[PDB]
Amino acid sequence: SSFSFGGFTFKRTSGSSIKREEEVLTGNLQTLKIRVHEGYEEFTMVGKRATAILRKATRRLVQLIVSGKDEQSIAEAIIVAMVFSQEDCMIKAVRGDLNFVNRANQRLNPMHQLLRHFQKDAKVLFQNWGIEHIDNVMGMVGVLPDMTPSTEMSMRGIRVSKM
Ligand SMILES: CN1CN([C@@H]2O[C@H](COP(=O)(O)OP(=O)(O)OP(=O)(O)O)[C@@H](O)[C@H]2O)c2nc(N)[nH]c(=O)c21
Ligand SMILES: O=C1c2ccc(S(=O)(=O)O)cc2C(=O)c2ccc(S(=O)(=O)O)cc21
Ligand SMILES: O=C1c2ccc(S(=O)(=O)O)cc2C(=O)c2ccc(S(=O)(=O)O)cc21
Repeated sequence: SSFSFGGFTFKRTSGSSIKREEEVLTGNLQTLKIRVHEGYEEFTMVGKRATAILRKATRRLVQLIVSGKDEQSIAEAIIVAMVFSQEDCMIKAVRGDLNFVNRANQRLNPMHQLLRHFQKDAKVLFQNWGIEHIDNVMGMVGVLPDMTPSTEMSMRGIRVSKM
């Protein structure tokens, strides 16, 4: 399967899923209804400024390896992937209310609301995702919550690759 989300063409390379409508609670205890894809899947994300390779289990990002033009372009893809993954820590990183009433937001489903929320500011999302020690595996660097490259540590599951 092939589809678009957040400016990225996703192509499924492995795995399969069944979709199911589900409720989640934000960090502000707001209920959002999202369509959850159940099953382990692997995708290539093709964007105009970044490309990535995404592994996900149900509502869990397992791994993201991102290549791109620069910090912003690569963060853009990291944010898209984190939202797409539908992980609870991404949803718990929403600390205030999401506005479904105002006219400019009527086009947006909860998934696109979340995306927009993290595009405006990814700080809380990145801080609360979690961190891990990494290996010196080559071409690949870790990236810290402030998007600084690291050879020791990285946001959980996330690697930045050289072009
Ligand atoms: C989390 N997602 C989302 N997604 C696909 O990404 C596209 C983006 O749409 P979406 O806004 O998440 O949901 P969608 O089903 O289209 O609309 P809605 O739920 O508002 O009725 C859709 O084609 C959707 O099927 C996915 N596709 C696969 N294969 N696996 C997944 O985990 C996911
Ligand atoms: O808070 C929401 C809301 C929450 C979740 C979804 S859903 O995720 O599309 O099911 C959708 C919505 C809404 O569409 C909506 C419309 C009107 C109000 S109200 O004016 O605060 O009563 C709240 C909301
Ligand atoms: O094997 C790779 C490698 C393979 C594929 C890509 S890709 O272009 O992103 O697919 C990228 C890469 C790399 O960026 C890279 C960097 C450094 C080494 S090293 O000389 O063994 O240190 C190997 C590699």
